[PDB]
Amino acid sequence: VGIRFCQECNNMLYPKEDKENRILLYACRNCDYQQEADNSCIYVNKITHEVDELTQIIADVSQDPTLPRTEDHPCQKCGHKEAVFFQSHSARAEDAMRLYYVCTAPHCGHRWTE
Amino acid sequence: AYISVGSQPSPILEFLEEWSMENLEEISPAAIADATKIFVNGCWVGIHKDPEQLMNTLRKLRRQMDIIVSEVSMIRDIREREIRIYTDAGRICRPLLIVEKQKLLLKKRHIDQLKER
Amino acid sequence: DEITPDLWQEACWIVISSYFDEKGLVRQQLDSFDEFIQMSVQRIVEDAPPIDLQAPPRYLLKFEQIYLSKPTHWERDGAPSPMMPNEARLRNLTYSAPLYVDITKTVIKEGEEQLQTQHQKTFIGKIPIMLRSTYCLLNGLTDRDLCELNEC
Amino acid sequence: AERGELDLTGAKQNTGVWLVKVPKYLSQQWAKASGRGEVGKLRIAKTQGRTEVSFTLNEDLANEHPFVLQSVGGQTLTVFTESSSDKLSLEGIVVQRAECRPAASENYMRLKRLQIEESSKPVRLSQQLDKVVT
Amino acid sequence: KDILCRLEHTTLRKVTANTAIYYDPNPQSTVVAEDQEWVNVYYEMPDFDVARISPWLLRVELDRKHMTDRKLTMEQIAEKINAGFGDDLNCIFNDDNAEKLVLRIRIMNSDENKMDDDVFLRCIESNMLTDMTL
Amino acid sequence: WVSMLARGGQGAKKSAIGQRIVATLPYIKQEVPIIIVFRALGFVSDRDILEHIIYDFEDPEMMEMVKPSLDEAFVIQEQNVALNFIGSRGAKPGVTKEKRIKYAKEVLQKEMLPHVGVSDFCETKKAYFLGYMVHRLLLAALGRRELDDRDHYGNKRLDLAGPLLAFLFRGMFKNL
Amino acid sequence: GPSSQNVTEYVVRVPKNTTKKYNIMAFNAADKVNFATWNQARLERDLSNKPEDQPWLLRVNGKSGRKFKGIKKGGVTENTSYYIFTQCPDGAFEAFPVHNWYNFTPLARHRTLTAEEAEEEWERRNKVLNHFSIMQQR
Ligand SMILES: [Zn+2]
Ligand SMILES: [Zn+2]
Repeated sequence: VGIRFCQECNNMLYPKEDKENRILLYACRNCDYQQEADNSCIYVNKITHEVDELTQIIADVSQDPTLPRTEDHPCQKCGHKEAVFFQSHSARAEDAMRLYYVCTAPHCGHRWTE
Repeated sequence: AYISVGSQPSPILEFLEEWSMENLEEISPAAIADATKIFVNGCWVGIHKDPEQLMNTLRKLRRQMDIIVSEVSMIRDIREREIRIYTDAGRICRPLLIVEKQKLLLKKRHIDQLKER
Repeated sequence: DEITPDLWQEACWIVISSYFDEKGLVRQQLDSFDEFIQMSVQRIVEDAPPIDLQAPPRYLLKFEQIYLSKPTHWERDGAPSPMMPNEARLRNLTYSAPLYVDITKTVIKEGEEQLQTQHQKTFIGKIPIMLRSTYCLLNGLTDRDLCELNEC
Repeated sequence: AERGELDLTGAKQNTGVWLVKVPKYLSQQWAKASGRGEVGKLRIAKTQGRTEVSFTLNEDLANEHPFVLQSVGGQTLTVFTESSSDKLSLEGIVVQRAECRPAASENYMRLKRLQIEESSKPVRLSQQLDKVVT
Repeated sequence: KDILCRLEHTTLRKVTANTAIYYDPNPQSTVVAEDQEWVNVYYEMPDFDVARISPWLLRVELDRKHMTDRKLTMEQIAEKINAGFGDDLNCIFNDDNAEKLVLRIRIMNSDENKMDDDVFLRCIESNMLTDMTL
Repeated sequence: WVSMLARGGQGAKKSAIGQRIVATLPYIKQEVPIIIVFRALGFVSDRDILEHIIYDFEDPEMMEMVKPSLDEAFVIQEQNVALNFIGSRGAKPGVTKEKRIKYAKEVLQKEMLPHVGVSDFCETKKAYFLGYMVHRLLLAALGRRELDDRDHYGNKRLDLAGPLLAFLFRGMFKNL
Repeated sequence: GPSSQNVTEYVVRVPKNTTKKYNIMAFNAADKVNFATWNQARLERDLSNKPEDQPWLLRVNGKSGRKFKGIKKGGVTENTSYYIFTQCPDGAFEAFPVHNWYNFTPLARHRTLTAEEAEEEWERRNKVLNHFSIMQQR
């Protein structure tokens, strides 16, 4: 799943196997450089791709004046009463009406979903 | 509605350089992720690590008409970590009353002064 | 102090009145034209590369500064006169202002001698003038003055 | 030993230098002094768990400049010089980055307004003629 | 509803949670303990693959909800994949009791015994997800 | 224009790699792969090009989006080779390679993203902006950013008499 | 100790003119440069154009070491300045303006497909198979 570049010419490293050792290797095309593979997973394709939207949220959104603010959902970390909530509005979800809360307290960008 | 006539972005660019904005030619690409891109008239000028302070400063300057003229647009896309500044002609704008702390900055003294226009 | 709701309706239309007392209703037209004459025309002339001739003597031409006079009309006898907008409407004239530019001509004759002459205010054409713009004759005329010119 | 060879003695000495960006007025004042021999003094105050860096403008030069440090891990900056004798040399490696900011909040903008006015002084614009050129 | 399922097109992508490709050199200790629990059972007395087996592995995780909605069975999917590709690929799947539905896919042993062995498995992955009809 | 090819095309190689990004530069008949344009700018190593397109390598979803584009331009691994490739499609055929490279540099220097810069030292500035365009395209494809609305008047300008007249005057003064 | 409340003050000196101009050399952090291995270094102007208005070319340890190409920074510091502070025995800081800013990017040293040969690989527009094998032929 990870992406690596050869230390020689900083080009994309692609997977390759060695029959003699039967161990996964990452080899650079234009460089002939080789590296020992530690992940063992060439790639993972997520059809559902249920990526946690909380990671995608930016804590700075609390500074948006147009986002609604609720005092009924205190921050779980710092306990601040005021919080700003919004919807994902991210494509490829095929369904999105749940609210994502972000603590409005400065220096506490805590984010959660009820 | 008013249509902006346009003005030079030079004063804004100079102020941004004076302010704590890192030039695009001097930074490393790794620093762009956390910082917010600064666009002036569609040209990516640099990045800033304190967008909230910069926007407050920019808004203060435009309201005081110090370095930023009235018809200059300052847009901060908080989600996209971008600050877009526009100075060119053809932008449609309208005058709006400023509100701070749920209070109009327009007070009775302004109305009284206008009454004797 | 603070505008109470009982006085907001009067207060807001005092604000709107002052806006139109200043801006008017065709401000976008006039401001755009004023910028073109005041800034764009000069910038376009300044941005133009100097004309270099070489075919030996070398001639350089640089267009320095732009001048614009009042909208003028020339009688068949050649006498200039200010062109009132009403005269332009009646006599089917074009409301245009003469355009002049300062041109500096420097010649290098390969003899290590440079001769520089400036042709101040060289006529380069006529720019149609938007009415009631900063460069229009009606600009800065009181309503009484406009009536004397048969202008509404 | 060759003309194109670059001296690396400074790097071998692990020489440390600081990269600082300064405003125009501070540089302009230094240029105005023309290098008399002194333009100010840099003061560094280190606390139990914090460090403070500031620069003081010379009183004669005028007739505070707090310094904000920046992380250097984002880039590796080294200084190289080209001597007039055509002998390139590496002065050293930058070990800290800082920025100089003014102390004035609002009154500073007045200086900028003049500076913007000075910058716009040579911006020529069309002139209006009372009479048609004859 | 039985007629509805028999008509509405269902490709592998619909009931597939995710697909991953691992090198998987040793089939016994394939990737992680989760596969170890049931992969051995197939490999205690394996058939039609004792000769050889491709190194690269294509692991498919199937959504339980989507499978239940269309009343699809893992054996049927394996037969469908087997029918489409014949003996070109070897399909190993876990029992339905396990909370996670898995389906290990590899390439024929005869080929193991020209494009590439990992890129080709990638082509099959996309081919099975969209073109293959369940 | 920076465009991502549709997935409609069916193939073992096309389907596996995904969708590739191509750039429609001015004065070029045919679409140019995006990674070639970055090579022509002076960024050869994949790490360097991706640093201008992807600002966070920790995100794997965006990295996989540019992989098909890297493979498309794998043949071109030098700036001069990339410049020749763009010049080959130029407005006029290049008699010799030197003319092609010079023409390609001419287009990139001034005809491509002129607002970013029109000088010879603006390659880094154009690489960042071109990477931002690719980055913007990836966000749209990934669904992380909504597609822009043509009807939005934020994305609109009104040409009044001034800009209109100035456009005419530039042509007339050049004629003069 | 004294470090908990240490206070230091140093003077600033700005010499009028210096015999040697000061420039800035920048390397990417991901490049992982190592000055210890820099046994030899050669810095010469590039010859691609064929002087002061051309990019620089940096060569380290001859052909064996990594080769970097320098490019002058396009941006102009008309409203900004850059200075370098160097420690000296006298203890008074010295500020030297930077004449120019240059960015150096490493150059790969391996068989690169020629432009004429790249045309041949263009026929395999997307029909390319086993991308690894392409460089084996070269
Ligand atoms: Zn390599
Ligand atoms: Zn909180």
